Amino acid sequence: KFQPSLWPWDSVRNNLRSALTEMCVLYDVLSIVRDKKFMTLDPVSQDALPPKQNPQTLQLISKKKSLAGAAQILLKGAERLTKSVTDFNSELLRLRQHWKLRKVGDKILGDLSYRSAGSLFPHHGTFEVIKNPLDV
Amino acid sequence: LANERLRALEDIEREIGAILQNAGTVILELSKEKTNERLLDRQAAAFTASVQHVEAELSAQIRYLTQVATGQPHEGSSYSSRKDCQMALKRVDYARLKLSDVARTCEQMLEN
Amino acid sequence: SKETLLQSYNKRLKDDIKSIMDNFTEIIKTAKIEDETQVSRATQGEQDNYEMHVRAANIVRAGESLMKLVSDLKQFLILNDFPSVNEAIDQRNQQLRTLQEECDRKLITLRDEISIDLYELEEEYYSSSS
Repeated sequence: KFQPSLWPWDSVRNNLRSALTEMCVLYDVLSIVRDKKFMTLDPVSQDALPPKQNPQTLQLISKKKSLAGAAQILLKGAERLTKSVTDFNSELLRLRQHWKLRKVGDKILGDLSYRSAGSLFPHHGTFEVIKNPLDV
Repeated sequence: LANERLRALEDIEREIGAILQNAGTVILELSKEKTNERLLDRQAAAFTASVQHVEAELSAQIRYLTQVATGQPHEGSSYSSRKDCQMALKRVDYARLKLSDVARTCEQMLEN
Repeated sequence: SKETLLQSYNKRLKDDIKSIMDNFTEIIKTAKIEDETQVSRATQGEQDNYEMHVRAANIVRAGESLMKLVSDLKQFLILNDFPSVNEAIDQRNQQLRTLQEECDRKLITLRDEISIDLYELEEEYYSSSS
C-alpha cells in the first residue's frame, strides 16, 4: 500500500475517490439504462404513505443544524481575525521616515548613496528590503 | 501620516466587525426561538452598514491614491543633514576624550 | 503602470464586496424552507448543509482578501504618497538642524572657557622662575 508521495491529504482523497466511485456508478447505471439492451425501464404508478410529517420536521432540524455549522465557521473566522490583529508596515513607516525607498516589480528597493545629495559617484546604493520583522 | 493609516486600521477592524455581524445574524437565525426579531433587524442593518461604509472608505482611498500617484521614485532625501549631525556629534566625542586626558594629567600633577 | 495598479485595486475591492454580499444573500435564500418534490429530504438536507458551509468559507476568504487589499493600499501609501514623504523629510531635517546647532553652541562655549584657562596657565608657566 503506497501512493504518489501524498502523506498529508490522503483521507480527503479517500472521501473524494469514494465519491468518484459512486459517481462512476451513476454514470454507469444511467448509461446502461439509456441503451435498451442489458437494462430497461418500465413506467409503474406506485404510491407511498409517509408515516411521519417528514418535510416539516426533517427540514426544520436539518436547517437548524446547517445554520449552526455555518455560524460556527463564520464566528470562528471572526475571532481568528480578532486575535490576528491584536507589524511590517510600521517598520516600513520608520524606514521610509529615515531612508529613501521605492518599488520596482514586486521588489522594494532603497537608495544608499549620496546621489540625491549631489555626488556623481558611479556606484548605486540599491539595498533590498526583505521581510524576515524587516531586514535589509 | 497617522490619519490615512489610522483610517486603514479602522477599516481592518470594521472588516472584522462585518464578519462578526454576519456570524451573529446567522447565530440568531439558528435559534430554536428567536424572540428579539427587532434585534435581528438591528444586526442586519449593522451588517449592511458595515459592508457599505467599508466600501465607501476603500473606494475613497483608491480615489485619493489615484489623485496623488506618479509612478516616479521621489528623488528627495534627508541624507546631508544626518551627515552633518553625525559630524557634529563626533566633534563633541573628540572633545570629550581630550578633556578626559587633560583632567587625567591634572590629577597626576595634583596627586603628588 | 500606476493607473493599472489602482484599477486592479478597485477591481479587487468591488469583487470582494460583491462576493460577501452574494454569499450572505444565497445562504439566507437557502435558509428558506420549501416543500419537497423529487428531492428526497435526506439528500436535500445534506446538499443544503454543504452549500451553507462552503458559502461561509467563501465569506471568510473574501474577508481575508479585503485584509490583503488593505495591506497593499497601506504599502502604496507608505511608499509613494508624495505629501507625507515631504513632511517627514522636512521634520527630520529640522530636528537634525536643531541637534547640530546645540552641539556647536556647546563646543563654542567650551572653547572660550578653555581659552581663558589656557591664558592663565600660559602666564603662570612662562613667568615661572625655575
